[PDB]
Amino acid sequence: LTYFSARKGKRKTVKAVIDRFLRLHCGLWVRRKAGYKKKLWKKTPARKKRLREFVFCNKTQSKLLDKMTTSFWKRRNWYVDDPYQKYHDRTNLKV
Amino acid sequence: TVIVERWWKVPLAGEGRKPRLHRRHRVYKLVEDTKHRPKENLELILTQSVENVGVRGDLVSVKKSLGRNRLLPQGLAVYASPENKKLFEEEKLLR
Amino acid sequence: QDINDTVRLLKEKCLFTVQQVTKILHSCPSVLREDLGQLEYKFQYAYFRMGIKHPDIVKSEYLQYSLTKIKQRHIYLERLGRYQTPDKKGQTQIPNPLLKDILRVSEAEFLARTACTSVEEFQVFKKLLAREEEESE
Amino acid sequence: YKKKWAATEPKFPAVRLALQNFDMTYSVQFGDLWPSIRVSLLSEQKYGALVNNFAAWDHVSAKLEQLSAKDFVNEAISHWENLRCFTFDRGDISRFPPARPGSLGVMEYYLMDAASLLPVLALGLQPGDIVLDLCAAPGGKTLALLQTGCCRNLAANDLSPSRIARLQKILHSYVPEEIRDGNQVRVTSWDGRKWGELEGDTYDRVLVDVPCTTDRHSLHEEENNIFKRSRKKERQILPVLQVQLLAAGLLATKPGGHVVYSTCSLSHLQNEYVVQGAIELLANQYSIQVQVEDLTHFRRVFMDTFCFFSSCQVGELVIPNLMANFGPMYFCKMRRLT
Amino acid sequence: KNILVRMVSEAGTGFCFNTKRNRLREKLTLLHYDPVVKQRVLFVEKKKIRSL
Amino acid sequence: QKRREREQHIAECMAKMPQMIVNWQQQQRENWEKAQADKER
RNA sequence: CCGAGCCUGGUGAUAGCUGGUUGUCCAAGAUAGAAUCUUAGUUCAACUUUAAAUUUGCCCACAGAACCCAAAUCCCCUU
RNA sequence: GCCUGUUUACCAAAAACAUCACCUCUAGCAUCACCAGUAUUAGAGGCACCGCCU
RNA sequence: UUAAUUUAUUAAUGCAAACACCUGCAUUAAAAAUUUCGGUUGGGGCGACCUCGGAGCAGAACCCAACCUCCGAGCAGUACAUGCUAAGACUUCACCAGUCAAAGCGAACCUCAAUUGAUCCA
Ligand SMILES: [Mg+2]
Ligand SMILES: [Mg+2]
Ligand SMILES: [Mg+2]
Ligand SMILES: [Mg+2]
Ligand SMILES: [Mg+2]
Ligand SMILES: [Mg+2]
Ligand SMILES: [Mg+2]
Ligand SMILES: [Mg+2]
Ligand SMILES: [Mg+2]
Repeated sequence: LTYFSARKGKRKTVKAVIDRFLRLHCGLWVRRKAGYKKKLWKKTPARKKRLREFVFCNKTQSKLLDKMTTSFWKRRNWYVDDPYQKYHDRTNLKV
Repeated sequence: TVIVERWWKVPLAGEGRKPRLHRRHRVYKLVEDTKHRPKENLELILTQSVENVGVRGDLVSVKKSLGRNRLLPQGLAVYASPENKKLFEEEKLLR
Repeated sequence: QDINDTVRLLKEKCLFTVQQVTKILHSCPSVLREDLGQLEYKFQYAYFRMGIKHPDIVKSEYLQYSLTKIKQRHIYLERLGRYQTPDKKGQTQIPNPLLKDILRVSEAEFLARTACTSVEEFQVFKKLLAREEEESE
Repeated sequence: YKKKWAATEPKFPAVRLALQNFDMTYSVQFGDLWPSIRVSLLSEQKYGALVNNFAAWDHVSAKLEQLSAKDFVNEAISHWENLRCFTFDRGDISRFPPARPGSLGVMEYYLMDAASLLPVLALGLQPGDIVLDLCAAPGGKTLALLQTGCCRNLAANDLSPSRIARLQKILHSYVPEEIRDGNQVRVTSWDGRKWGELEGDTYDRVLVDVPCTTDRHSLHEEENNIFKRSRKKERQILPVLQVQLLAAGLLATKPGGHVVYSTCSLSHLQNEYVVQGAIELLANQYSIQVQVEDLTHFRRVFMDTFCFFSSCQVGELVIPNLMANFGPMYFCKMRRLT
Repeated sequence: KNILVRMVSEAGTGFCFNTKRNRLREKLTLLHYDPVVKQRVLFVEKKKIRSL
Repeated sequence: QKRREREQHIAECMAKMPQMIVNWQQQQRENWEKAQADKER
């Protein structure tokens, strides 16, 4: 990515990341499973159900996405009826 | 006339500022060439009797070529401006 | 424009000399009526697949004959093994029959002297080749 | 490695290589007939429609007859003094409509080379005969045998699992599962050469359709062409493998049982020398005597539909002609006397 | 071979699902569970999605 | 309007559905019977 | 010093390649693999370092881990 | 290799390039080359004098 | 160069615009321009291989290379609840992907080695 933009000197965001991943404010990154729209006719129902799910990212993948996105995408968003409002925070987490 | 359109949208410049263009803003696509448009007619007020068009003081839609090549240069017709229309209206009502 | 484009096809896209082009126009006037594209296909069929050079194509009125007849007879002989496209060196295992022996002669003489087969077989092959051309198109 | 060579052999398509070989050999073999055979091989192949006896055979036969195809097998039986395969008249190039599933859920007919049916007809499957198909696994002859009355079981073997799968699929499409369920049909992916040891003096009727140059397919299909340079070793060793397979089939067949050796090629080497070498090897190494049956009456009976190479010593050779593009097909019938 | 075909609910719902049938076989009519109607209903082949 | 059009179309289809299912099943059964009759010959 | 002149400028071109990378002292510290127009490189994993949290880590007694057709290993309370 | 000549200035002077001769192709024409020319001309190209056969 | 991408440039035509030239748009050539020329193996060739699965090597949890030994797959058949959901687990040594699945709703009262292909874009 661009660590210093030529016009502002700021760090830029890889919009390919924004187009693909959702960041929960807790720090978790959500994604769709690759191939969830491909050749479903040859996939079993269990496989299709697995593919149709929203999946969290690794620690290292989350760190990579955090580096690739700027602080604007890592803020609190109080949207009206966000389906992920509950998921935006962790509960009963021990270490 | 050749009418062209940018392939790449130019970022907004502001109110008093002038847009800043780049190499990609010099790429154009031809949206239309006016010379290929269907021909329209020119409105003229005849001043002298002319074959197959009119006699005098009658608004006529003539091919732009004829209007600009024969009638107007030779004085056989005048532009159908509001002033000419008024003048020929007085001419008509004075008869 | 029609005449000029016919001549231009014969010259630039067929590499016929000026004298050759005049002789072609003199000997095969039907070329002018024949549409472009088809004429180029006929010429290239003679040149590459049949290995006939410009002097021969002009001396024998090859462009006179129809592409259907040309393909019928030539492909019949080729599959029979009588004809053989000249190789890169321009050499053939057996000398090929002459264009006059292929096209000018009547159907019966072509089948007897050169192909050495039966009219029934030739008719079957003609129908098969027509079907193959239609399917190719 | 050496990159820059002095002269690289010209890159030939396998089709053109096969044409070169077939010219240089069959021209000598057949003299003046080679032109006609060459044009027939390079022309379209004439197909026959074998009506699936299991399906509405009468209805499909009526539909084909309306399509103006006649049952060459029926007319042959007419002057011979259970199979039905319709073919068009001599010289006709009409194509049979693609076969479709019938009311019974099985394909109405199989579009196969008519010449490929002659080996099965010559095999003469008596009612309730135990049958072997040593390597015949393209379909065709196998389906014809099953439609025949070999109710005492048929063992179809091949060394190619892909062709075994193809056989299984055609059997699913054509032969009813009720017929295929029992040991009536046993499909195997084993080597025919080992078959002499696996079973001996077991089958009353055997069909050995050895791998061959498959001249027409070699001339047409570029893929997996036997005449490509990489497969030179296989092409060279083909005669030995064919002899081994025919010997295995002869060992398997019961004493007094009948075998038919079939080949889709014109090669004298791959047909007549193969059968003769198999006879000699069987009579020497294993001391078993085999007598070649006379198929001349078969030739005369089926001459109206197929053109036969008259100058043949052992067996029969359907040669492809333009009037009847059904060949090539060599088939030799051999009864194991001892 | 087989062709992938789109069976469409005959219940008037826009529900559709893809099945496989032999190309040579007749067009397909088939009972299938319709989630919107919450009931098994007839589905009729509409169009060939692709060949396989 | 769209919701009610969808609902009434679904209602008509559902009203016709049992008869359609019965007819299709009867057609399948009669086709099988015709196949058995052909086998009988 | 021409398979495409020379000078200046873009230009601090680029180089997964070569070379170099300058005070003292102590401490921990070495290779499971996968993917890659990739095997002269890089991303992940593995290993390694640092800081922090709390709690079992290793060694390991029985018992236990397959039919077809050996050395050992895994799991493992005690210690 | 016809010949006289030409060539890799600074590793090759040659059988290589050119060469008269012969052959192929293109062009019906003027005011800046071709050309102040016009088919026995001009341009592009091959090959290599001449002579002999088929 | 019959490698890919172009025809910006010229030469032709065609259609427009004007009443042959000029301009715009097309088509065909000439001429060029930009860029590339994968990988692992094979010295006496005329190539082989690249992804997935089973077996031995690797005998007994797992893991194990090869320019090692063999064998195979790029489907087919059935069914149309082959629907929806969901604890907990496995995982080809990463990730991606791939597996199994209690319970529940709703219904009745898939198989076996592999049989495949991400994103973007249509
Ligand atoms: Mg502002
Ligand atoms: Mg540098
Ligand atoms: Mg230390
Ligand atoms: Mg000299
Ligand atoms: Mg000298
Ligand atoms: Mg020198
Ligand atoms: Mg000098
Ligand atoms: Mg010197
Ligand atoms: Mg894992």
